[PDB]
Amino acid sequence: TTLDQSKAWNRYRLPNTLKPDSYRVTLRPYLTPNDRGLYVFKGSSTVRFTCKEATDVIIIHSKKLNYTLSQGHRVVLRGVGGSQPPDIDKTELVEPTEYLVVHLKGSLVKDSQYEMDSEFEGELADDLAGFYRSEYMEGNVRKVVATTQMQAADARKSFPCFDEPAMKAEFNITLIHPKDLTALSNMLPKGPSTPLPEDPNWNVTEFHTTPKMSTYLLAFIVSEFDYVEKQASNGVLIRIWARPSAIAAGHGDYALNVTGPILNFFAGHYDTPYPLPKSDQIGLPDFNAGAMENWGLVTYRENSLLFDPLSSSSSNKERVVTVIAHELAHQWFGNLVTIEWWNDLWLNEGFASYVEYLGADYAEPTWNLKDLMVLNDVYRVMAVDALASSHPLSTPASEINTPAQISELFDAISYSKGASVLRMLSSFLSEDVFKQGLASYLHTFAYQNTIYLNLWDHLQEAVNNRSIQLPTTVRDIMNRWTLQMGFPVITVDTSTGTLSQEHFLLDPDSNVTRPSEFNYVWIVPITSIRDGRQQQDYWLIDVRAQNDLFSTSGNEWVLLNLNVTGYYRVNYDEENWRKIQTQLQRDHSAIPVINRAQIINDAFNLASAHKVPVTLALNNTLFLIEERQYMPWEAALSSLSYFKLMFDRSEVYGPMKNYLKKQVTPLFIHFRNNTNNWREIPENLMDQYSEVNAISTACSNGVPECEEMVSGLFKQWMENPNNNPIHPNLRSTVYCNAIAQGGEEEWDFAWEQFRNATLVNEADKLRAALACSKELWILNRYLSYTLNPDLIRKQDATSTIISITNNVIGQGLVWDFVQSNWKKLFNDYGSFSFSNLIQAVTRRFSTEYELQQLEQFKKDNEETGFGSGTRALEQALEKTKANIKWVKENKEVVLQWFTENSK
Ligand SMILES: *[C@@H]1O[C@H](CO)[C@@H](O[C@@H]2O[C@H](CO)[C@@H](O[C@@H]3O[C@H](CO[C@@H]4O[C@H](CO)[C@@H](O)[C@H](O)[C@@H]4O)[C@@H](O)[C@H](O[C@@H]4O[C@H](CO)[C@@H](O)[C@H](O)[C@@H]4O)[C@@H]3O)[C@H](O)[C@H]2NC(C)=O)[C@H](O)[C@H]1NC(C)=O
Ligand SMILES: *[C@@H]1O[C@H](CO)[C@@H](O[C@@H]2O[C@H](CO)[C@@H](O[C@@H]3O[C@H](CO[C@@H]4O[C@H](CO)[C@@H](O)[C@H](O)[C@@H]4O)[C@@H](O)[C@H](O)[C@@H]3O)[C@H](O)[C@H]2NC(C)=O)[C@H](O)[C@H]1NC(C)=O
Ligand SMILES: *[C@H]1O[C@H](CO)[C@@H](O[C@@H]2O[C@H](CO)[C@@H](O[C@@H]3O[C@H](CO[C@@H]4O[C@H](CO)[C@@H](O)[C@H](O)[C@@H]4O)[C@@H](O)[C@H](O)[C@@H]3O)[C@H](O)[C@H]2NC(C)=O)[C@H](O)[C@H]1NC(C)=O
Ligand SMILES: *[C@@H]1O[C@H](CO)[C@@H](O[C@@H]2O[C@H](CO)[C@@H](O[C@@H]3O[C@H](CO)[C@@H](O)[C@H](O)[C@@H]3O)[C@H](O)[C@H]2NC(C)=O)[C@H](O)[C@H]1NC(C)=O
Ligand SMILES: *[C@@H]1O[C@H](CO)[C@@H](O[C@@H]2O[C@H](CO)[C@@H](O)[C@H](O)[C@H]2NC(C)=O)[C@H](O)[C@H]1NC(C)=O
Ligand SMILES: *[C@@H]1O[C@H](CO)[C@@H](O[C@@H]2O[C@H](CO)[C@@H](O)[C@H](O)[C@H]2NC(C)=O)[C@H](O)[C@H]1NC(C)=O
Ligand SMILES: *[C@@H]1O[C@H](CO)[C@@H](O)[C@H](O)[C@H]1NC(C)=O
Ligand SMILES: *[C@@H]1O[C@H](CO)[C@@H](O)[C@H](O)[C@H]1NC(C)=O
Ligand SMILES: [Zn+2]
Repeated sequence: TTLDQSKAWNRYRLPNTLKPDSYRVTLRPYLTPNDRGLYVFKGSSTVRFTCKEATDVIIIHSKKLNYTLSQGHRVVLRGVGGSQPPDIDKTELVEPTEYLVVHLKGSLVKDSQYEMDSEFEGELADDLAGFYRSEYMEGNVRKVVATTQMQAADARKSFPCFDEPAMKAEFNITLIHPKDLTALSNMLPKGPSTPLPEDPNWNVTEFHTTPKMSTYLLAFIVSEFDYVEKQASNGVLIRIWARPSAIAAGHGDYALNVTGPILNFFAGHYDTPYPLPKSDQIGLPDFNAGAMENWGLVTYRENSLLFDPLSSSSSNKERVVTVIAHELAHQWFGNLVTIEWWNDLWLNEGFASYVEYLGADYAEPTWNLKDLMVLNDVYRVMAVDALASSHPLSTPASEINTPAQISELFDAISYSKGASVLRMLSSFLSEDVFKQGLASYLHTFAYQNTIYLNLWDHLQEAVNNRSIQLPTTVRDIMNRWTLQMGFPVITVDTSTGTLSQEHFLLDPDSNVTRPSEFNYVWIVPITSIRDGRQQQDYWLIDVRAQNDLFSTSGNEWVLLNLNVTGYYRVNYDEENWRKIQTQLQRDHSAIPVINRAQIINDAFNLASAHKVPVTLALNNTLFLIEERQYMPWEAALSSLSYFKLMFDRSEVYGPMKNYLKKQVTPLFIHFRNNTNNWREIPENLMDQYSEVNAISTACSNGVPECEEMVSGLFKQWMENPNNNPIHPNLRSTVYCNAIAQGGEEEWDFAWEQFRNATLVNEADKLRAALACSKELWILNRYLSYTLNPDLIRKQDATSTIISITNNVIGQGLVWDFVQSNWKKLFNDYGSFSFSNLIQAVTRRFSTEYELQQLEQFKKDNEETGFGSGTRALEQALEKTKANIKWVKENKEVVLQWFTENSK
């Protein structure tokens, strides 16, 4: 499986002998099939490169490209500035390393430039890689758009190139396309699209030269899309593309309104202007990758770019602002200054995942979006990073070579832990000094490439220049958070005022085998409060220490990690927990809203880790009966979802629902009178989210008044279908519960609304809600639909199946389905997420019978692998073993607790 490593063309990393300067690329997509039923694109290119060290071979990336021979060879070599290229000996293609290899009869000379001409063609496949095709239905008409996805190593699939991020170059892009179609790229066209002289049916669009940039950020799109535009004061043209009908109705308007302000924010937050003449953002009906930050032409999944104020919810709105903010952040951080190699992906994706909140907050200052990062990124990644199977943020460059190894880095660790760690960094340094660090870093390395130590250097300079006191260097502090996996749990003893830290692990029976330089002790910044008042900062530099900041006497209490800015969990002594609970009972508002969620989330997590009694966590939810903020409720609901997954098929679920029924009812009554009987929605975003959770928790836990009103609204809709009386914020929870309470009539109505849907946001809500039927035959019939591309789009297959197994009645149904035709499923679905299916179907597993079924599932499907889901299967087995143990230990205690507190 390994080729001769002594040969440069058998090594995954490019050699350092040749460095490109300028490319010219002409592409011509054919949007109709040929004789072999293949969509093909024709291409021609020229790469001008500099010989940095004398070499007798040209090694360049090439993937699935078929070359037209010219002058006897795959390629033609020319000189520039009087250089004399050697004759070509022969060319070959090396598939594993994805190289075009041009062997020369002599050596290129050092410092001299050369040009290589190539003429080729490739498949315009339905594969979402390189230059590919995307198909959607515009009514009964089948539309085809040629578009691109280069990240991380697929630029080489559209034209031959030195396809590594630090091989920056300039690109002259020309698109040959049908007459009535718009061509788009990174830069603006040099002029109006002109007819191809050989065939007026085609047009030629030549784009201006790009600045120095990485191949993975290139973009070519040919479509019949329309646009809304808006020109900013500083000259930057802002355009937004989508299907003509979607833009005609104004669904691109909101994205347009926020793009300007977001670009303005980043211009100031970075202290460098927007480096491009324009900003294109395009919404594609099909785009599994979510969004790609191509420089000047950012591609989005349609349902994340388009917005309809008459049917899209606030979450839909929040989705748009935050995603746009993320990708636009890359237009400086990532595109202007690019990573040296893929092992530093966490710095790029982590930074954008963090500042997406800052940008979006600028566009919508009334929302307080920044507060949501703790739930969305911090606690999300903490579930995965608290496992023995996690990995450090940073990876040695030499360990990331193959395309598969690169793809594995695009995970929750890189994004969410990357964001969390950087937010913590911007916290213990002043944000102002963090900004100052950013500014110099950007200016210094513009149009170039960096490793993460470069950013550390510039931040360190800002620290010295601003005279910010730290326990040690920025480098040494951050090493604790990048070189080793996981995060600490800080246990506080408020009697002695001593702090203690250790590697936090969700599984009490975990087996960490990955060694660490520091042996899992961190240098950690501690912000804290006492009786609502914030104290002086502290630095924990050892396993254990003492300070009077964490000592208490009498009725006073303390709390660590203000607003959860630090990437760690906190535990307290029994005495301190009691005072905090008493504070929550007396006046919970005295504790920051984020920290109220912390108290709950940490407690439930520490409970699973055998660090607090499970009854403690449950006690930390008692105050929720008078809690009206969204965040603390959401945190408890998220943690109790595990309890639901463990107990919703047992005797425990009864008292559990009765408890949640007791806690949420006053909140439900409140919103009922607050919104004046659901006539209005709150003006504050959090309150809007809070109301939705209240209604959602009320109905699923059996409060009568909620059940009556959701089915009442839905029947009212069934009578006025073209006049949906249900506010968008409430649609998912109302559709679902009404479908659950009703039967065939409701389901068929919802199904027809889904089939006729012209708004993707609405169709997504219907798809999920349809899985809420309590009729087994209906769910069974729905299951058969999920594999039919005419009924359910393949990109929505897994999620629709997943939504079905979320239903208790669908659990055994889907699990039987997975066991029955896995062999047919692994063959006849590509990009079907077996990983998510395996995880979703095994979440409920808590018995020895389920484990043995899963153990047999693995054995029965040995010779036919599990592919991308192979890893999820091993984690499901370990999780199942953990669940069996947890259930047998907490079943009695939890049943008793829910019973006592349901009265
Ligand atoms: C991708 O696209 C870029 C941008 O268009 C191309 O770069 C251009 O390439 C042109 C063709 O070689 C260049 O034209 C030449 O410019 C020479 C002057 O060079 C200076 O360039 C700097 C900027 O780098 C300016 O500040 C100076 O003011 C000058 O413009 C001329 O001397 C040269 O002379 C011509 O030679 C031709 C040869 O046939 C004669 O026919 C003609 O009569 C005339 O004597 C010529 O005009 C151009 O400078 C250059 N533009 C820039 C800004 O770099 C890349 O070549 C493209 N890449 C690929 C691989 O195709
Ligand atoms: C650049 O060159 C590469 C390498 O040659 C091309 O890749 C090749 O693509 C073809 C599809 O056109 C693959 O062919 C196979 O097709 C069968 C199914 O179709 C079959 O058609 C033949 C007649 O040609 C019949 O005799 C058979 O009964 C059958 O109907 C399918 O079973 C295979 O899975 C495969 O798709 C071929 O495998 C593939 N070659 C390699 C080695 O990758 C590529 O198309 C070309 N690019 C362009 C732009 O044409
Ligand atoms: C969170 O921590 C625990 C969670 O359970 C709570 O402790 C509970 O506090 C109440 C306070 O009223 C205790 O009630 C007491 O119970 C005794 C009798 O003991 C009982 O005996 C029967 C058998 O006869 C057992 O089945 C019970 O388990 C219990 O041992 C009775 O005289 C009074 O009702 C007395 O108040 C309750 O026992 C206790 N739960 C436990 C430990 O089982 C705690 O309050 C809560 N903290 C909060 C509210 O924030
Ligand atoms: C995208 O941004 C545009 C531009 O701001 C928004 O359009 C504008 O929306 C406002 C608020 O509804 C409208 O204000 C109105 O002004 C009139 C006076 O002209 C006043 O009588 C009304 O009471 C109201 O306040 C304004 O007409 C409108 N401007 C344009 C260009 O039509 C739009 O709302 C934004 N779109 C989205 C979905 O965010
Ligand atoms: C492709 O080229 C043709 C010919 O230049 C363009 O057709 C012109 O389009 C403009 C704007 O719509 C019309 O006002 C002219 O009458 C057309 N010129 C003719 C008839 O020769 C066409 O616009 C180009 N396609 C694109 C991408 O717009
Ligand atoms: C902790 O986070 C809270 C938000 O959960 C912050 O409270 C906001 O602070 C900003 C400062 O500009 C005010 O404009 C907002 O009105 C506050 N929101 C609310 C609803 O209180 C708070 O600043 C943070 N505390 C610290 C010091 O870290
Ligand atoms: C940086 O700090 C130094 C003093 O430490 C001083 O020159 C001035 O305050 C700042 N200006 C720069 C960038 O030198
Ligand atoms: C969907 O739209 C078509 C075209 O108007 C119509 O015939 C059909 O009844 C619609 N389906 C329903 C029942 O919503
Ligand atoms: Zn990103």
